[PDB]
Amino acid sequence: MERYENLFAQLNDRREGAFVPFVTLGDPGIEQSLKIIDTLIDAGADALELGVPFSDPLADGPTIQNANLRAFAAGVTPAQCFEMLALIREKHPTIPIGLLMYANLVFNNGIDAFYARCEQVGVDSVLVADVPVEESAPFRQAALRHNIAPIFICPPNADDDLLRQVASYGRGYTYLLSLHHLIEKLKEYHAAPALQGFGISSPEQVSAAVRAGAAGAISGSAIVKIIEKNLASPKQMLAELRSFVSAMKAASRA
Amino acid sequence: MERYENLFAQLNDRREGAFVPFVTLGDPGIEQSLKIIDTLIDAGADALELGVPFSDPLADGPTIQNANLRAFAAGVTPAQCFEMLALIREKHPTIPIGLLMYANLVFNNGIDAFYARCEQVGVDSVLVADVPVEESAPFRQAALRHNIAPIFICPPNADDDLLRQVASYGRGYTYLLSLHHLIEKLKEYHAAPALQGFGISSPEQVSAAVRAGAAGAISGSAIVKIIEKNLASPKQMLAELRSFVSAMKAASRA
Amino acid sequence: TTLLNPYFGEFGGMYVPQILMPALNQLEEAFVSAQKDPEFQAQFADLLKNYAGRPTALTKCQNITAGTRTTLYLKREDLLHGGAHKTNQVLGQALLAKRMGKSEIIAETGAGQHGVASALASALLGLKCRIYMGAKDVERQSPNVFRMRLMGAEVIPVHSGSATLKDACNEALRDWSGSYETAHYMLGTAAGPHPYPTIVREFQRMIGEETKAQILDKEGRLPDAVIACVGGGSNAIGMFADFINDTSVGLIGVEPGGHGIETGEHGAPLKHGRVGIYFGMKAPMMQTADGQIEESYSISAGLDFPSVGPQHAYLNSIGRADYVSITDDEALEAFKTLCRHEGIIPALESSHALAHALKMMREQPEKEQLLVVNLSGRGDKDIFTVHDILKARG
Amino acid sequence: TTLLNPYFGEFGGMYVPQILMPALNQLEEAFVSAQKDPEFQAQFADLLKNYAGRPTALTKCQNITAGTRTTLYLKREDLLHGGAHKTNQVLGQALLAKRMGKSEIIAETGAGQHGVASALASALLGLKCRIYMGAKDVERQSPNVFRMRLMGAEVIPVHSGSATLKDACNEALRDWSGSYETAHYMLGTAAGPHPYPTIVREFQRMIGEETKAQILDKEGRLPDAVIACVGGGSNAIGMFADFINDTSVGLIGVEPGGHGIETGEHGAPLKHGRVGIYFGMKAPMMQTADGQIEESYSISAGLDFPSVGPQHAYLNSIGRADYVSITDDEALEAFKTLCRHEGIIPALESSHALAHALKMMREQPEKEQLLVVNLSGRGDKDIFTVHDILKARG
Ligand SMILES: O=P(O)(O)OC[C@@H](O)[C@@H](O)c1c[nH]c2ccccc12
Ligand SMILES: O=P(O)(O)OC[C@@H](O)[C@@H](O)c1c[nH]c2ccccc12
Ligand SMILES: *Cc1c(COP(=O)(O)O)cnc(C)c1O
Ligand SMILES: *Cc1c(COP(=O)(O)O)cnc(C)c1O
Ligand code: NA
Ligand code: NA
Repeated sequence: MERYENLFAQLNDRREGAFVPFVTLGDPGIEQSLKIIDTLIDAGADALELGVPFSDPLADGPTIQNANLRAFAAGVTPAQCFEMLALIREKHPTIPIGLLMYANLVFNNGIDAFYARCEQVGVDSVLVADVPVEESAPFRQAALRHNIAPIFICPPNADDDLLRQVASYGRGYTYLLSLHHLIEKLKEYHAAPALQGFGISSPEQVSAAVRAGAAGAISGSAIVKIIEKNLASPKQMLAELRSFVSAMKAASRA
Repeated sequence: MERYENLFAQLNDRREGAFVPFVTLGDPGIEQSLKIIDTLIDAGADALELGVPFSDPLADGPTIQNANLRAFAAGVTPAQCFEMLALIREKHPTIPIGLLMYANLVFNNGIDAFYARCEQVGVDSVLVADVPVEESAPFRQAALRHNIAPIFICPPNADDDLLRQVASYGRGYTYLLSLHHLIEKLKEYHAAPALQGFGISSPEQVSAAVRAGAAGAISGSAIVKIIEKNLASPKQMLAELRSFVSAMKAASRA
Repeated sequence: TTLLNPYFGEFGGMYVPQILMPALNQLEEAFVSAQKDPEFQAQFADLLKNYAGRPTALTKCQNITAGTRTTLYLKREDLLHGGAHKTNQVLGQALLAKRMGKSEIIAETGAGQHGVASALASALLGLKCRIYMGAKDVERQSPNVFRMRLMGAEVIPVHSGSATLKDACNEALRDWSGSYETAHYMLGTAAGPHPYPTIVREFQRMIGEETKAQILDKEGRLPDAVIACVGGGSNAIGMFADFINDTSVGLIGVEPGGHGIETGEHGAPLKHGRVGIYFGMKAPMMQTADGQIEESYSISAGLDFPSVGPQHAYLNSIGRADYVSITDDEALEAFKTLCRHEGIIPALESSHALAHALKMMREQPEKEQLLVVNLSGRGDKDIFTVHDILKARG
Repeated sequence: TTLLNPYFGEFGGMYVPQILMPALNQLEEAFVSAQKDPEFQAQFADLLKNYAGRPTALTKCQNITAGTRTTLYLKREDLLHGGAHKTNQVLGQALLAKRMGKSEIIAETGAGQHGVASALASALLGLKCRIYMGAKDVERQSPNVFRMRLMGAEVIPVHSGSATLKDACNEALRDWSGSYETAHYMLGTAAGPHPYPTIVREFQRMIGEETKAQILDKEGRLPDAVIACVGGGSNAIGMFADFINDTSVGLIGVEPGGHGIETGEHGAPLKHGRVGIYFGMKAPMMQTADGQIEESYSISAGLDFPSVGPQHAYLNSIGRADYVSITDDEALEAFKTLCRHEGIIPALESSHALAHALKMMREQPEKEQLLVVNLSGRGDKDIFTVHDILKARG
């Protein structure tokens, strides 16, 4: 949690939005993934959202589905993902790191153990994609016990009761699914700062999100497409990732 | 009819049984069939039973079924069969000639017309295999109008009412299906003389039939097998037919 | 003599070799006895209800008739155990066999539905079943052949003649001639020698009886017409029988028109054949000018009987029932229409009946009429046939 | 909050992305409304009776049990329109869709029976149907794919993941997320997120209700046990539900043991899996030590759901129902036995239930017991599978 607080305070002092890339850990392999992540950070990522490959990701679109499949082709396991996370943290002490998880991988060897492992490697937040607020109690409780922010999605079809619950239960940031009024209401209820996600692929969308009152924007498919499109040239891949992240981050600045 | 009467009177004066071969007309072709028939007569056949090839002969066993199929392979039609019959009669004025028919071929162009055609070519009798006594009225009436003997089968499962009907309705000969008492009862009722048929393939069966009080014996499959077995040598075929008929006829003599 | 009339007008009779007459008289006698025997009726009813699934539904098809004044019901013999109406009368005939002390069953089959039906009834009732099938049909009907064998029936290919249904019919008779003391011949349609046309009708007549009760319940009146396909005549006579004396009810039988009557490649002997004598009966048949029996052609293997039951020929002659034909393409169109509009996959046999009802509706869409189509079987079996044709045309 | 309890003990819940919650609440609401609405009940009853063919027979199998003190009845869901019990609840769910003002249907299918069922219901009721099926299953199930298409459904192959049922399940949810305003997701078993396990049970419970009435009529008492196969749990919970409060009635669910539990190649998560969270629910599943979801193996494609309905997991936990497994070879033997002794060709799914009843009988042949096996479907579809295996062994 604390890393997000520090980030948003720092960004607010610079009248600046957060730009937050998503990638799947171990796509297209462990080594290339570690390099990808270092490149995202060097290019100006303010935080990271990181997917752990799961067999049945029913909230992931085709682009992300294929990232998981590439990661699985490389033999990537949750255990290897946690080793990756420890090293990323050891390299980069302040950048917030969030995980995008599916419930079974969290519940598998015990909800408590999962969040304890997150805390040990230096993860800051966890969004469990198939756990709605209604089912979230054990997850959010375990997360808070281990100083991990539980992240909730605030979708379009969101009514006032849901806004209030998301505001009360969430920490770190609110995942605002792709909105001015939603943003005002979340602020009114003292919700965690909003990051807009879903379909963010161009600089103007980042500036738009910040203008609308969001604290930043998350981009996944756009980033993962660059990986998909450049599998044959790892060097070209990094270059294009650098270019894209730098442009997206620049759009967040005052 | 009259030809049978004359035959049986002649054979009775010589204390002799009739031997009566069956073949399918046009098996294995028209020419070879005419030769077969002339050979049967020369070898000592007392009368002939002649099948007209029919598509669905449900009283014929496999041997006869295959004779029909050979005849059909040669394109043999009922019309060609009647041309054959006229010529056989023109060659052999006294030998009784009986047809083995299926009902549809008799009924097809009119029952009356069929028996009129039999009379024209010099046929003496007609056994309609799928017409039991119960259905026989129009057939037996038309046959008698054209001086053709209607032949009835007297099977094993024959009760006294049936014996009486067969005796009353039949002429020429009674087809006695393969019996001393049946034979006595038929004689008691003034039935047409009995010819035993079904499974007659050896000289001793002919002598047995005559000893039992039958006026003779009919043999088909045995004869037709000789045809089936010798298709490749028509000359051998005739020789073996001559040998078989001569032996069978000899067994009928006092 | 006989107990019952073997003729329907000029049509019918007992044209079998003399040796088979005792078997036919025995059967007629046992049938007449069974029909008066309340214990037989109770046993047959019990099997029909608790094993076969009677009564079958009468389904109103409202999507098909939209925008017309036709109301169309389907009598759902497709829902009967085994997927066709054939089950009704094999159960009755199997019970008769047991009443006569017979332990064995002989049956003939073409498309294989009657064979499967005979095999299932024999399995249930502890009879030894052997089935004759033309080699050409054995080749075409591996699924049905395999079903018969799973149910313990012996399947015997017939290579004689055209090696199709008529030839199996011949071989079935050949066998019974010699074994009728312990074996019953379970004929598969309302044809052949007396008493079979009568027995088969009486063991299918619940189709029409139920239809009458059901239509009175749901509509408060009788149908304007009842419509059924005609291969040999069993499903049609089973639908028709209870309505014969209801003079206001039209009875419409549909024969296969194949590629078209004018092509000569059809299976419509009643209206386009010639009266002959074959398979134990005097009836209209497919035959050459010379009197040799020929095959019926249809897209549907089940409408391949090259003649028709004598009671249909009689009902036609007196004008009580009307017979029509439907082509392969019309049947195919009706098949596709029922699947898409009602979610019912009909047998291609039954699709001929449906097609004629569809014609009655479409030809005169403001004619108010209440029609019942006998849906004689389900069409799961015809999926490959319909697939391939639709594939061959694109 | 919800109107009904989403849990059966620890099992069940609503583990879906937040965006899907309104769809689930809407559906629950519509269901609760529909269940109190006599016009809905009348309409559903009418379809079940007059279109689907309810009530289904309860058949006493006397040949199978000869020489033992077991009396065995089969509940004949094989006689239902479509050939399986799946038809019951697709009709209910289609009516719900219409009650909610939806014009479109999304369904998932494995072996294809639920897909065919969804397509037929949609055809009848004027809904636009699209069906998701794993590419591996599409390849294996051309006949069922073609049936769906004849009935006007759009069939969509799924290439993601293992390209089997679980992956179709994922893609079906993906779609509904974005289209739930006009489309209803017609889930095919008593599993997934609340309210589906409850809805599916309630729209299958006529199986058990009829069974109770029928067994009381014929035997004057309740069964000692009712036995049903368990893929996802729908036919089994439909049989069980009305007997849950009848403490004397055993409830036995049969999972596929595949090549043997010890081989790891099976489909028995309830007794041999591990509790997880997937497909919207907390339930026993087939999963790696790491928590990745795996496939169920069975000779029967229809028992391939890699988890099980939460109400079964609950009934097991409290000891109200007992769950067992049956191997491929045991199911095959039961299939062959029913065909030969009763003339009924059972689905290979249902053959698992039958096999366990046969074991109960044979193991203890002087134990007096009255058993009902839910015959969830017919096995015409399994003829090729059974043929090839029997051919491969000789
Ligand atoms: O890919 P997009 O359209 O840029 O959206 C980010 C999204 O993919 C990422 O945040 C994410 C990956 N998997 C998820 C599951 C649920 C919610 C969000 C996600
Ligand atoms: O062939 P066999 O067993 O010798 O029997 C003569 C018989 O074939 C012949 O008379 C015949 C041929 N076709 C028939 C039909 C019915 C009665 C008799 C026949
Ligand atoms: C055999 C069959 C027919 C045709 O025979 P009929 O005796 O004329 O009924 C019709 N429908 C089905 C489904 C059949 O199996
Ligand atoms: C699909 C299917 C099953 C298994 O699913 P359940 O939900 O467990 O009933 C069983 N039998 C048949 C015939 C099926 O089609
Ligand atoms: Na016909
Ligand atoms: Na399962």
